[PDB]
Amino acid sequence: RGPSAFIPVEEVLREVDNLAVVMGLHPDYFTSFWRLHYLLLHTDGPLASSWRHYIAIMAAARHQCSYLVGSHMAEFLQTGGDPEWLLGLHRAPEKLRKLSEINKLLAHRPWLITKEHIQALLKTGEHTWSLAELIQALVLLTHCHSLSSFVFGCGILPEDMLCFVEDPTFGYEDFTRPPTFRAQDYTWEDHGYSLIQRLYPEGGQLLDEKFQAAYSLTFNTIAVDTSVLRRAIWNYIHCVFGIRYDDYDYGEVNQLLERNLKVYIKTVACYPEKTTRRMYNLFWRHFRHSEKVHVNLLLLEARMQAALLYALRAITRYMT
Amino acid sequence: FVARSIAADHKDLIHDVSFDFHGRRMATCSSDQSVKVWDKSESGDWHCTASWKTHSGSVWRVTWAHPEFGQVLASCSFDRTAAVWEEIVSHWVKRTTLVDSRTSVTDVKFAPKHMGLMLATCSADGIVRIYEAPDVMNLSQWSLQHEISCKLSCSCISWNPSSSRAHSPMIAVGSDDSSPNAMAKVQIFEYNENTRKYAKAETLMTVTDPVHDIAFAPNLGRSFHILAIATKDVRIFTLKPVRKGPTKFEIHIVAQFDNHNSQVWRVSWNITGTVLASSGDDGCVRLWKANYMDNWKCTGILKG
Amino acid sequence: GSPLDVLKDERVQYWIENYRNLLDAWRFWHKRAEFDIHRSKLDPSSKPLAQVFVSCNFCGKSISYSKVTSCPGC
Ligand SMILES: [Zn+2]
Repeated sequence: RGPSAFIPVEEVLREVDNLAVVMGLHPDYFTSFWRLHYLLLHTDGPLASSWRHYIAIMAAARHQCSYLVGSHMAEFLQTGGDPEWLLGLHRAPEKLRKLSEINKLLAHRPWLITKEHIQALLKTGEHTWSLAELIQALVLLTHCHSLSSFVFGCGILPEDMLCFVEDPTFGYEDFTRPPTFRAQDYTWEDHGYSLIQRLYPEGGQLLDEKFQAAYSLTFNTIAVDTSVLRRAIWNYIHCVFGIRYDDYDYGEVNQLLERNLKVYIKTVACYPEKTTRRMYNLFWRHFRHSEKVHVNLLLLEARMQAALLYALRAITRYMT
Repeated sequence: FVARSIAADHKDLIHDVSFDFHGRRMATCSSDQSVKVWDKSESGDWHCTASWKTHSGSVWRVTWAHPEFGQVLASCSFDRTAAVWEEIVSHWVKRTTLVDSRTSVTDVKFAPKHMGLMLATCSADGIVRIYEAPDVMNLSQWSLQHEISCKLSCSCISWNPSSSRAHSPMIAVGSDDSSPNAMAKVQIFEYNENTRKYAKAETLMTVTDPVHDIAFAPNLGRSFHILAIATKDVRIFTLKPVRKGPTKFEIHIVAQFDNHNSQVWRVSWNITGTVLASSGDDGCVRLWKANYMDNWKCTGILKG
Repeated sequence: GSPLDVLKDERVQYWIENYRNLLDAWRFWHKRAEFDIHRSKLDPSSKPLAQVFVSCNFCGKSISYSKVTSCPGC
């Protein structure tokens, strides 16, 4: 009846005004997320505001999230947008109808992004992109995707889409059904930070500050230590997308993760439109309600990092 | 005439000095990755009013913009970037950053006011790019429009300051590479209103030694164009359109002076386009003028 | 330093307005402004003069109280 259809209203009371109250249960992370959102969507920058809200609309409509799409179209109407643009993708100019190919790959199959897509986007012509103008759009798209995943995962109540998307039946296909991404040849901390800082400094600083808030988040009722099962869930979700760590022994994944949680993670990440209440209740039956939110936050961070690393590797291969 | 010294307080060499549109402010950039702005008081003394770190490498050039758009400055650096600064009510803030280059960016130049708010940059890889700001009320939204590609390494660019409606926009770009071969070092590109693209127009074959700076002349009344080049010597050219693709020009030569017996580094015209100033390796500034018989004499030798 | 209850009696205001009109008649215009400052400092009940204001051509809103040059609204 209140904020979330899954978390009971009494729990929320004891522990876009709905997402903000369901995510507020971990204060040290909310501040960082709001800072990044304010930078990405409100502060002046290389792209116009209306274009930014349209990008948000396009990104949120991949996973079919009504909440975000409604909020962002409401915001877009009041910043000076063209009402004609809301009839479909085919009415927008031929500079936003180029991001529509990288959209699918970043949302569904990150491992297929190559340098030819970047070259197609930056090729000389009558409607081109600059590097800053495009590095902002990439981060915006990833942010909207992860937000949609979390919103569906926690089951948030309120208070068309088929016209904003091309190839509506792409979806996700399992990885094993392509070379493996060794997580020591291209690491965020050593490689991606520097590039994203040179091309877009403030965003890089804010993302690095947001990555370190989802690491120092303790688990109250575990029963080894908190640092172990966190590593397990993080490595599992990275391995789903095609990244394998060299130092980690992958056997402990089963010995540390119940088989019920392993399905909730995959459902909420890969196909977030099919998550339901029974799934939410199957795993961790006798545990506190403020941990099934921490799991969602970890998942969101992991998806963001995987997509960003793939895109940055593509850009670096293009520029070398 | 009279020479007065200024205490710059720069920790390394100074690479550029620029005046403003109303003639009472000045900007200096150095290799200590800094930019300084100077003002002139009623007593006629220059004193600094701002200084701030601008890039992470050596800053080569700094240029002003028209006072219709505000107090705006642009810079280029060894770290392959270009920045736009504005003064708000008094410190200077950063508005944009252009990072498409793969090598060092060498020169930056603002377009004449009647085209809008445009910027042109040149690199050491041979690529010249032209940007634009479609909405003057936000100085943080630039968009790439055109991209030329020369065959050699660029060192300097210059716009045509003519304001006539019978002249199409043009830009001249020069090279500086020393090669054992003999290839043309100066090229001119022109805009085509029908095809909406910049196209090659002429090539200055005679120039073969490395170039260091070029500069068009302020038109104000004429039907042809004047160009100045700073190679090993001082050269002045003339381009006159022929009566009516790229327009056809008749290129001639009107002056050549080896009076520096050194290498010429800089050139600068005056506000009316009648006197040319040149600087060389000896350390002296020389002034050139033309009489009614079209002969170019010397007018003065200024020594530091 | 009278209380706000007595300054709202519609007999003190009549006296103040009559004095201001007398000052206007003699063409003592800077003295009247001097009095107005010292009366607005003490008595905050009365509002100052109402006049015109400039409005934006694209909104219709007021430009009274982020380029200094642009409209604060649009
Ligand atoms: Zn307005």
